[PDB]
Amino acid sequence: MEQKNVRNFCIIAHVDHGKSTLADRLLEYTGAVKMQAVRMFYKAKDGNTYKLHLIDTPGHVDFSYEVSRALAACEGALLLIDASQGIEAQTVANFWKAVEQDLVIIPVINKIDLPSADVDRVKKQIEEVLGLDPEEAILASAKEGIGIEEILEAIVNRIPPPKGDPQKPLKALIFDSYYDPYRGAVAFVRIFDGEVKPGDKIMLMSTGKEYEVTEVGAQTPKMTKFDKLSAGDVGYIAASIKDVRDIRIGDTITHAKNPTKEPVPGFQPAKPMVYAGIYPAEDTTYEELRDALEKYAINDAAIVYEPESSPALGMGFRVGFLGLLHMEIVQERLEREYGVKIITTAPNVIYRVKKKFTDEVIEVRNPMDFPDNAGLIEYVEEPFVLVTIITPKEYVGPIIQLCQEKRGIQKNMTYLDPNTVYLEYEMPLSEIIVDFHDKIKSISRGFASYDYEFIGYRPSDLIKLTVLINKKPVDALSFIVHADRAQKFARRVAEKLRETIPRQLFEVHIQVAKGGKVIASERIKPLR
Ligand SMILES: Nc1nc2c(ncn2[C@@H]2O[C@H](COP(=O)(O)OP(=O)(O)OP(=O)(O)O)[C@@H](O)[C@H]2O)c(=O)[nH]1
Repeated sequence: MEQKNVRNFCIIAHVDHGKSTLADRLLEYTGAVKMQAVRMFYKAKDGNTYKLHLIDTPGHVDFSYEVSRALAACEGALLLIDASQGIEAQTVANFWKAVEQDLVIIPVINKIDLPSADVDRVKKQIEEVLGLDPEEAILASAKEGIGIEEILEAIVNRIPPPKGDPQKPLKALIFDSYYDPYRGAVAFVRIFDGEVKPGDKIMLMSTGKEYEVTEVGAQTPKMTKFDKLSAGDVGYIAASIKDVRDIRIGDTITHAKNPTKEPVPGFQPAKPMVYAGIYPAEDTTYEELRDALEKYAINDAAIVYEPESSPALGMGFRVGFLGLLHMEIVQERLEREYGVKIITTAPNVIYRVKKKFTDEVIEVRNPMDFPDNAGLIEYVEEPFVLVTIITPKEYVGPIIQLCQEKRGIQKNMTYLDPNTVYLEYEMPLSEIIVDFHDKIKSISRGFASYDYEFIGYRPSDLIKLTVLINKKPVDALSFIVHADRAQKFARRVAEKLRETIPRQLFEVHIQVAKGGKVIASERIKPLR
C-alpha cells in the first residue's frame, strides 16, 4: 500500500562514468544545500506508481566509510560502468562494498553511444570479474536517454522494497548531513523502524544527546518539508542541532522516550589519515586563515586542526584530512569561497612512535614532533594499505616497477580479460600520498586506475630528515622517510627548493640532514 512500493537505491559509478548525468535523466524522466535524499515517483508498466529514493554516494576512496553508510541505507544499487573504459579500480571496490551490504547490484553499461564503446567487453568483464549474469546488464546512454525507463523498471522489479516496521521504535540511520544556516545541523537519514514527525524528541545513540525535531522532509528535489517520515523512507531531519559533529554519519536516531533495542551497525567516527600544515600565503593573514577554517569546519565533520607555528613560516595550522582529495577539496574551497591564499607543506601520515622511558606510544601528526634524538626511539610504526590496480597489459611492467620502488609488496596479480591486468600491492600509505597518483597516470596515459584500503600499522625503519637554508633548520620542513629511501627524498626535496626559493641577494644554500649528517645539498647562487 505504501512501503511495498518504495525503492531505496543509489548510483555506484567509477570516476566520470556518468553518475551525475544519469541522475538528471531519472528526475527529468520522473518530474514532468547539496543534492541528496532525492525523492521521486514512478509509474511502472505493471500499473501503480512507486516512491523512489536516490541516495547520493561519495566517489573517492577518501570517503569510503561515508560511502559504506550511504550503501547501508539502500536495498539496491546501479553499478554504472563506462562501455569505453570498462571495469576500473573503484568500480570493483564499490561493487564489493555493495556486496558487503547485501545490496541488489544492477549493472548499467553507459556511454554505449561512443565509438570507442565495447559492450561484449564489459559484459564479459561483468561475468568473469564481477560474477554477474551479463544478461542482467542494462545497456544505456545518458547523454541521450536510451534505456532510462528500462532502468527505472529494473529498480522497481529487481530491487526489494524496504522491510522495517513503522510501529516499532524509531530507528533511523544517518548517512549524510550538512549545515543549514536557518535549519541548523541537518541529517539525511534512512528510516528502518517507526516514524518521526516534528516536535518529537529524538536521541543520538552514540552520544546520548536528545533534541526536539523541528522539521522533516526530503529533496523533491527542493528541500520540501513533510508532516513526517515513516519506515522505509529517506529524507532529512532538523532538530536545532548545534553542528554536524553532533549528527555523525553512521549514527542512529531513535526516540528519547522509547528507543530501539540496538543501533544500526557499523558506526565509526571520522578518522583523519593524512596531515599537513597550512600557513597563510601572500597577503592573507593568520587571522583570516584561522577565520576561514572556523567557517569551513561548520560544513565538515571530518576535519581537525590545531595551531602550529614555525620559526621560518610563522603561525599556521596543522590540519588533518581523510586523504589527498579531501585535502585538495578543503584547499580549493578555502582559496575560493573564502579568498584566503594558503601555502601547504608536504602531506604526512600519522606515525606511532615508541620512545624509551615512555610507556605509552606517541602518535605523530606533525613531523616536527618526531624525536630529534634517534637513540631515544625504541621503534616506529606507519600505516599500510592494500592497493588494487587495473591496467592494460602494456603498462604492467612500469607500474610494477613503480610499486616496487615505493616499497609495495605484490600480493596478487590477475587478468580481467586478455588485455587487462588486476594487481594487489601492499604498500605504506606514506608512499601513496607522494607523487604516486601522477606518476601512475603519467606512465599509463591515464589508463590505469587504482583504489586502496587501510590494513593496519606495521613497524618500519623510518628516520627524520631536517631541512636547513643556509645552516638554519626549518621546523616545518622536516619529514619522516624510510631509512632506505632517505637519500632519494633528500635529493628530490633539495631540488624542489632550489627552484621553490626566489633568488634573492646572497647565495641560498640548502641542506638535507640525517641527524647531523648532511646527505643532500643544493646551492642556488646570489642575485643576478
Ligand atoms: N558520450 C557519452 N558521454 C557521457 C554519457 N554519460 C555521461 N557522459 C559524459 O561523461 C562525462 C562525465 O559524466 P559525469 O556524469 O560527470 O560522471 P560522474 O561519475 O558524475 O563524474 P564524477 O562527478 O567525477 O564522479 C561528461 O562529459 C558526461 O556528460 C554517455 O552516455 N555518453
